[PDB]
Amino acid sequence: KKVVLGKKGDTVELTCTASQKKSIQFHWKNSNQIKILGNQGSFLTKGPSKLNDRADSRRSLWDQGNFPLIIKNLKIEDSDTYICEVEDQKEEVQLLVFGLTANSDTHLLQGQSLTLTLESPPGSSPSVQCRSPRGKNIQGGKTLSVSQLELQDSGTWTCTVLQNQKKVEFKIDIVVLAFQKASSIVYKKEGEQVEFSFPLAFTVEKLTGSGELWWQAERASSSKSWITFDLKNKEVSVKRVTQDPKLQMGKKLPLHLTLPQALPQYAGSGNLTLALEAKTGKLHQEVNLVVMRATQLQKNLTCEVWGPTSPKLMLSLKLENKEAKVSKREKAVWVLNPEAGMWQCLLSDSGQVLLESNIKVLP
Amino acid sequence: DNLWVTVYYGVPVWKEATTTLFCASDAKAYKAEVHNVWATHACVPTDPNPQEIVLENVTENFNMWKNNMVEQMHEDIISLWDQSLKPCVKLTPLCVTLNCIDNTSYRLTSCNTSVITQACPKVTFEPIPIHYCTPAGYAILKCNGKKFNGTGPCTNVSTVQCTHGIKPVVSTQLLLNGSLAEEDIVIRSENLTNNAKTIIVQLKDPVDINCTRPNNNTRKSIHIGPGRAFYATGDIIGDIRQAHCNLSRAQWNDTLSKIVTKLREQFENKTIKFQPPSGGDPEIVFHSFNCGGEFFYCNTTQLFNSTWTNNTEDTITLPCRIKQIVNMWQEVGKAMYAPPIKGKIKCSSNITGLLLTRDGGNNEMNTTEIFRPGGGDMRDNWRSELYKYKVVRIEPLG
Amino acid sequence: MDYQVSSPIYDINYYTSEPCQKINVKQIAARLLPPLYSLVFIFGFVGNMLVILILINCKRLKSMTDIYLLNLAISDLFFLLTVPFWAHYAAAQWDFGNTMCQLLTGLYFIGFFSGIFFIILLTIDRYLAVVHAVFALKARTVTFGVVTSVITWVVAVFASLPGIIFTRSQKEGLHYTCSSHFPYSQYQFWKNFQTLKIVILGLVLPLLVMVICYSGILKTLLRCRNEKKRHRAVRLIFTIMIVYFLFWAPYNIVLLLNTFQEFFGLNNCSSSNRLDQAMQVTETLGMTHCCINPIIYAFVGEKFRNYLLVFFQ
Ligand SMILES: *[C@@H]1O[C@H](CO)[C@@H](O[C@@H]2O[C@H](CO)[C@@H](O[C@@H]3O[C@H](CO[C@H]4O[C@H](CO)[C@@H](O)[C@H](O)[C@@H]4O)[C@@H](O)[C@H](O[C@H]4O[C@H](CO)[C@@H](O)[C@H](O)[C@@H]4O[C@H]4O[C@H](CO)[C@@H](O)[C@H](O)[C@@H]4O)[C@@H]3O)[C@H](O)[C@H]2NC(C)=O)[C@H](O)[C@H]1NC(C)=O
Ligand SMILES: *[C@@H]1O[C@H](CO)[C@@H](O[C@@H]2O[C@H](CO)[C@@H](O[C@@H]3O[C@H](CO)[C@@H](O)[C@H](O)[C@@H]3O)[C@H](O)[C@H]2NC(C)=O)[C@H](O)[C@H]1NC(C)=O
Ligand SMILES: *[C@@H]1O[C@H](CO)[C@@H](O[C@@H]2O[C@H](CO)[C@@H](O[C@@H]3O[C@H](CO)[C@@H](O)[C@H](O)[C@@H]3O)[C@H](O)[C@H]2NC(C)=O)[C@H](O)[C@H]1NC(C)=O
Ligand SMILES: *[C@@H]1O[C@H](CO)[C@@H](O[C@@H]2O[C@H](CO)[C@@H](O)[C@H](O)[C@H]2NC(C)=O)[C@H](O)[C@H]1NC(C)=O
Ligand SMILES: *[C@@H]1O[C@H](CO)[C@@H](O[C@@H]2O[C@H](CO)[C@@H](O)[C@H](O)[C@H]2NC(C)=O)[C@H](O)[C@H]1NC(C)=O
Ligand SMILES: *[C@@H]1O[C@H](CO)[C@@H](O[C@@H]2O[C@H](CO)[C@@H](O)[C@H](O)[C@H]2NC(C)=O)[C@H](O)[C@H]1NC(C)=O
Ligand SMILES: *[C@@H]1O[C@H](CO)[C@@H](O[C@@H]2O[C@H](CO)[C@@H](O)[C@H](O)[C@H]2NC(C)=O)[C@H](O)[C@H]1NC(C)=O
Ligand SMILES: *[C@@H]1O[C@H](CO)[C@@H](O[C@@H]2O[C@H](CO)[C@@H](O)[C@H](O)[C@H]2NC(C)=O)[C@H](O)[C@H]1NC(C)=O
Ligand SMILES: *[C@@H]1O[C@H](CO)[C@@H](O)[C@H](O)[C@H]1NC(C)=O
Ligand SMILES: *[C@@H]1O[C@H](CO)[C@@H](O)[C@H](O)[C@H]1NC(C)=O
Ligand SMILES: *[C@@H]1O[C@H](CO)[C@@H](O)[C@H](O)[C@H]1NC(C)=O
Ligand SMILES: *[C@@H]1O[C@H](CO)[C@@H](O)[C@H](O)[C@H]1NC(C)=O
Ligand SMILES: *[C@@H]1O[C@H](CO)[C@@H](O)[C@H](O)[C@H]1NC(C)=O
Ligand SMILES: *[C@@H]1O[C@H](CO)[C@@H](O)[C@H](O)[C@H]1NC(C)=O
Ligand SMILES: *[C@@H]1O[C@H](CO)[C@@H](O)[C@H](O)[C@H]1NC(C)=O
Repeated sequence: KKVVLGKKGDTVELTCTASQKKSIQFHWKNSNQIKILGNQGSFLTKGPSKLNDRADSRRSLWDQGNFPLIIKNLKIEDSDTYICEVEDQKEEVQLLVFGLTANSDTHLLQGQSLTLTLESPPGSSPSVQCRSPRGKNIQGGKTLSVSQLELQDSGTWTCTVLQNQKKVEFKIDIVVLAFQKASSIVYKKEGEQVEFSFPLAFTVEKLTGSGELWWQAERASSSKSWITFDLKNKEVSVKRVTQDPKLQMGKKLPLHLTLPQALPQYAGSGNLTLALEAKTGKLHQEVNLVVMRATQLQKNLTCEVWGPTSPKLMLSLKLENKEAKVSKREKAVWVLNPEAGMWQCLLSDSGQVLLESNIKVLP
Repeated sequence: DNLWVTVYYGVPVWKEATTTLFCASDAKAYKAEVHNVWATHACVPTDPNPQEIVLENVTENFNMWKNNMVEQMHEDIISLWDQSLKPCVKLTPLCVTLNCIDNTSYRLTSCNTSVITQACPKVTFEPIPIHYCTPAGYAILKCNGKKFNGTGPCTNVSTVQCTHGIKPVVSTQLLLNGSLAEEDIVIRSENLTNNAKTIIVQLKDPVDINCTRPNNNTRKSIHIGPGRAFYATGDIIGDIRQAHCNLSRAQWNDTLSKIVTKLREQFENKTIKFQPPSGGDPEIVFHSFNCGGEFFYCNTTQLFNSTWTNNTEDTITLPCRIKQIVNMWQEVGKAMYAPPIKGKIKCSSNITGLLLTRDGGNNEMNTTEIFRPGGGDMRDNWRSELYKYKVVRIEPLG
Repeated sequence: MDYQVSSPIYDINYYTSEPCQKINVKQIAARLLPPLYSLVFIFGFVGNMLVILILINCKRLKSMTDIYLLNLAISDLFFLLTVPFWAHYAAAQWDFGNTMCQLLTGLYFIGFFSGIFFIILLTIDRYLAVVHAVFALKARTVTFGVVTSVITWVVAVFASLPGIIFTRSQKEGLHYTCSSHFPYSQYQFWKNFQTLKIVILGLVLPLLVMVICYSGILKTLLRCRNEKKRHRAVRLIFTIMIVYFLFWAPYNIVLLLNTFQEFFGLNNCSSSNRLDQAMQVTETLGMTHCCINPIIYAFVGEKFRNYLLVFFQ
């Protein structure tokens, strides 16, 4: 006997063999000896089973010698073996139906854990053999779970099941709600306006969104300053968050976390938490800001750099005609006895100047 | 005219023959009745002096489901329906050949729908009893046992030359006009407990049935006055495809009470539960008989619902419906017919047999008996009539 | 593989040897009859009530002719009180049950049959006045006019009395209709018994009166022309008769053809399909007649609106 596979809802073809070519009487019985279809002259008799409004047969092929068995809306409980009956013979066949789906429909954020749900029939030993466009042919038991699911792991994954040298393909609906950044670092100087931008990708749904941006100021342990904002449709509206930073937020989904002037106490790390629902879950993203303060105290000058600074960087203060008058690896470097010129401060990282600030000395 | 000679004495060795027999019916050759036209062009008059030679001590194994004689009658009635009711649209399938290389895929989707358009005259229709007679050199045997068991050997074998009155009536779920049982309602089936072969039940008492349509479709009231223009007289008001039958409940209950007694002896004291059929074609779910091109499709759900128990002892309204587009029992395909005719049509019929299927299973627990109505295979319709006979060829030494 | 037999549609028609697709012709007529019948009912009601006001109080019904003119307007009112029902019957259906249908059907024919009966009495009264002037004076008492009219109403009731034998209404076709279901056992007798009664009493009998009476009256015109007012008086009664014939005799001819579609007349179904559009028009023309008799009185009649004839010209 042979074996075929079902795809949980489609049609299946189960044919018999007959070499008489006389349109002789056929039957269709399961292992429990229950009639489903049968020949009556040239007529079709839907037998007394649980597949009354589902079983079908192609009458045009009856004068050939092939008698199919078309069953629509394949369920899991319909997995059984069927025997044919032509010219006093028993052509035994076999039938297996199974299914596979997820539980989270559209709320699959970037970095959210993946869950599967395999619906295999009892009395069978399946084997999950998936295929990913990133080359992940993950094999295992019946239930498979992956911790990683991002924007680059979306798409209809081809998960097939090998059992008795037979396999059929399937697809997986993945809607990925992700950001387009892990950590932004914005390099500004004292006085310059600071702009933050963290995008998303056009998802439309009902009441879903509310979140907030946490902040950790440099050397200021006075925490609990944030900004809380709500999300409902094309539109951005702050609920209410109040405090020292005059953070103005735009009205559209390209979020503009605007900061008026880069004061030196407004520097440090930060975390952007976004939370949607219908399937709850929380996104996270790192926010950083570096502030440079170049201001002469007296006829001698002094400059300093605030923010999440690296232990590998450089700092230089030069009068832009000659080379560097001082070069150190710190955050507060000073120059005594300067000269006339447009003094430049250089913040860099292994090759490339990040920040630049101009200042003049009158003598 | 025809003429054959007897055999005064012969008991030689018997050999199963598959020769071609000639019909012999009492026709009229003047009326416009189709069965009188068909019998005139191909049938001969009946034998006025039949001879049945009784064999004292002779037995034979009359197998009946392997009878090749019923395969000839089935090919002789299909030749009558192509001369009786010419369809307006005869849609039949026609495929050719599509295979790959059982080992290679068997997807055969190449099939052509040939349609034939013919004229549709509404003609008369009434069956006539025919007699199949043996040709030169052969003989037809006949048992006389009152039970005969189906495919079982009897002992009272007698030889004849022509069969008894056989009507070509085509029906499902209830065997119409034909011969009755001798003394007791007997059941016949090729193999019991295998729930695939139909069980032929032959009755010993004729249950009558009257199937007619009331002539109230056309209006006879005249609105003589302000109207008399739109709603004018002879305008159809009722459904012209609706009829009704009646079954004598006080007489039909007796015959059905004898069927369940035969089943109890055969199947060892079970609970006989009749049911309606399990679905399928409308020629199988419902009753189907013919009366002058009126193809009555009678709902028999109020005829087989009743469940049975031991200690057993007026006008059942049987709702029928005339359907134009009918399936052809001869070959795959359909045949659209003409609209019905003007007048009262009465089918004062008989009920001589009963076709029943069986629903046995091992998923269901130890005791149940479901007997849904079956039939539809017209070869099984005339196996209930040609069970007594058998065509055998006896070689002559001369 | 692709079989084209899937159609649940069916046709309510029997099988014959000539397929005849007969059009209902109700909707096209239902967009033309309710405003027309309403217009007839408007003009007819105010028309005849004026002819009742004028004769009762302005003329004084001092003679047997004025009595018949009154009763002719009353006969037209019996016709008129059924007109809004039929206006609201082509438009939709019969909403009035049946108990009132044995009265309304009768009132239709009481309006119809008495309508021609008093016109004949008008003709005979004017015929007697011109030829048998000695005999007419003895028998033209207003008292004798009343008792003649009372008999005339009774006969008009009896002339509709076979129609009241059965008026039962049941839902046949689209909506309930009140079609008289006379007995089936003698069906051929009653059906032919109704065509003649309208045609004899409504067409044959007044034609026989018109031939006889107006041949005796025209004899006076051959003798002398001395009295214009005698000649002008005949013009009123003559006009009423012929306008009745202009509006009702096309229906009477068609009504004979409606029953006699057998060997007597025409057998083609297309001959009966033009006839389906002929019966309703001539019945509608007959329906309009009930408002015409006051219009005739304002044109021909030189006693009612004679000053309007001079004022118009
Ligand atoms: C099983 O066996 C039984 C026999 O026991 C059989 O019943 C018989 O069926 C036939 C077929 O319908 C019946 O034959 C019809 O009979 C009617 C009535 O005949 C009566 O005549 C007089 C007067 O009433 C009675 O005294 C007498 O006892 C009969 O009861 C006839 O009118 C039929 O002829 C008309 O129909 C034919 C087909 O439509 C036409 O070809 C024929 O010319 C006649 O047509 C006229 O009427 C039509 C009405 O529609 C009209 O369309 C035509 O234009 C024309 O005007 C017909 O001969 C017979 O009576 C039944 N026997 C009994 C005792 O009733 C069953 O049929 C059979 N089972 C099966 C499945 O076949
Ligand atoms: C074996 O089969 C033969 C078949 O002929 C049986 O013979 C028939 O027997 C019946 C009675 O069982 C006879 O019927 C009777 O006939 C007489 C005289 O005709 C009549 O007066 C009675 O009213 C009754 O109808 C029948 O005639 C007879 N057949 C012939 C041709 O004579 C025989 O009985 C069977 N044997 C057994 C043991 O079943
Ligand atoms: C005249 O024709 C009509 C139909 O064309 C026939 O009427 C039908 O009569 C049957 C039984 O006499 C009705 O069945 C019953 O219906 C009621 C209401 O649905 C139901 O409650 C009962 O249990 C039963 O089923 C059938 O409905 C009725 N058809 C119509 C359309 O009313 C009538 O029998 C004919 N006349 C004669 C004399 O036969
Ligand atoms: C009636 O038919 C049945 C089967 O169709 C016969 O039953 C068989 O009879 C043979 C011998 O005659 C036995 O060897 C089998 O074991 C029987 N099978 C069953 C299932 O019973 C039965 O004998 C026939 N009766 C007569 C009188 O011939
Ligand atoms: C009728 O059909 C049954 C099957 O339903 C046959 O019974 C089988 O007989 C063979 C040989 O005797 C056994 O090997 C099977 O196990 C039997 N099957 C069952 C379900 O019992 C029976 O032989 C058939 N009878 C006839 C006369 O054909
Ligand atoms: C078939 O059965 C119906 C149902 O009883 C019968 O119809 C009745 O007929 C009698 C006349 O004997 C009438 O008085 C009843 O009013 C009918 N009943 C209904 C519900 O309409 C019909 O007569 C039977 N036909 C035959 C041939 O017996
Ligand atoms: C079906 O019709 C037949 C004949 O029209 C009926 O048979 C007759 O029935 C009456 C009483 O109903 C008896 O007096 C007659 O002797 C019967 N004649 C024959 C030849 O049988 C029969 O009764 C009808 N059946 C039903 C259920 O109405
Ligand atoms: C239908 O059943 C009736 C039941 O009475 C049959 O009528 C009798 O049939 C026998 C057998 O030929 C005759 O001897 C009787 O004379 C019949 N009785 C009457 C009153 O006529 C009837 O023959 C059956 N129909 C058919 C076609 O066999
Ligand atoms: C037939 O069998 C019977 C047994 O009763 C016997 O008497 C008879 O002689 C047999 N017939 C022949 C021809 O031997
Ligand atoms: C399909 O049927 C038509 C009509 O019978 C015939 O002419 C045509 O050749 C057929 N085509 C094929 C491919 O069989
Ligand atoms: C079955 O019926 C038979 C009838 O002869 C009877 O003898 C037997 O006892 C019954 N068996 C049961 C279990 O009722
Ligand atoms: C059959 O009859 C029973 C009562 O005996 C009833 O409950 C049941 O509904 C009937 N069957 C159908 C299909 O209506
Ligand atoms: C059969 O009838 C007897 C009494 O007549 C009763 O005791 C028994 O229960 C019945 N059988 C069934 C299955 O009900
Ligand atoms: C029909 O048979 C059953 C069997 O039990 C019985 O109960 C019923 O009374 C019978 N009906 C008639 C009308 O004889
Ligand atoms: C059916 O029979 C089996 C074996 O005899 C038994 O085990 C089972 O209990 C029976 N079923 C019922 C419902 O008694």
